[PDB]
Amino acid sequence: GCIKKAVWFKC
Amino acid sequence: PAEGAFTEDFQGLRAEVETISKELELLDRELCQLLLEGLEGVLRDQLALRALEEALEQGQSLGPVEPLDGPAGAVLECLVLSSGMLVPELAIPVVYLLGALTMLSETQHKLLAEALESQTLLGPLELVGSLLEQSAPWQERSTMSLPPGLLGNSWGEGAPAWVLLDECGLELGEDTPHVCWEPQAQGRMCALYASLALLSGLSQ
Repeated sequence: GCIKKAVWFKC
Repeated sequence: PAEGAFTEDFQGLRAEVETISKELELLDRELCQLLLEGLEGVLRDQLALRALEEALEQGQSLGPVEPLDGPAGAVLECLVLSSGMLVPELAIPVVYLLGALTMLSETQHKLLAEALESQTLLGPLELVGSLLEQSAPWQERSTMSLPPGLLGNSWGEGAPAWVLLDECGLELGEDTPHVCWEPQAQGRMCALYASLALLSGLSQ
C-alpha cells in the first residue's frame, strides 16, 4: 500500500 | 478560580512541545538543509533573531514579506511561496522556536548554533529532557545522580553541555552530584528543551 503526503521543495 | 495546576510536569511539557515538533510539514532534503543553515546563522546574530521574529509576526502577516539581509533572509526564503507570502504551516513552528529562544541567553543561542552546525541536537535534547523528568517536582531544589559524561556528553567546566545548563541557573559539579536542580531554572530548562526538540524536529 501507498499513501500521498505533502512535501515542500525549494523553488 | 481556575482549572488544573499552575505548572505542568515533564510529560505535559513534552506533550505541549510534541503538538508542534511531531506534526511538522515534510521538507525535501535540499529545502531542509537550507532552512537549517539559515537557522544556524540566525542563532549566531541577536539582530537576525529579532528581524526574523518581526518578519513572521506570530503568523499574522498579511502580504509579501520584505526581503531581509543575511541568515534571517535565508530562513524567510524557506518559509514563503514564490510570491513572498508566508506559509503558516511552515512559519508557525519557527514562531514557536523563536518564542522559546527569547528565554535563553546569547551564550546559549551560540551553543545551539554549534549543536545545529555539528548535527548534535539529540544528545543535548536527551540530557535536558532527562534532567527535567528526574527533577520532579520542579518547585523543590534537589541533587541528582544523572552523570552527563556517562550519556556520551563532554562534561567539565566550560564544556558545551556544562555552559548550556549553567546558563539555565543549574548548579553544576565535576564530581557527583554533577547536577543540582534549582527551581529558578524551570523556565529556561523548559524553553531549552522546547528549542532543542523543535530544532531536532525541523532537522527531520
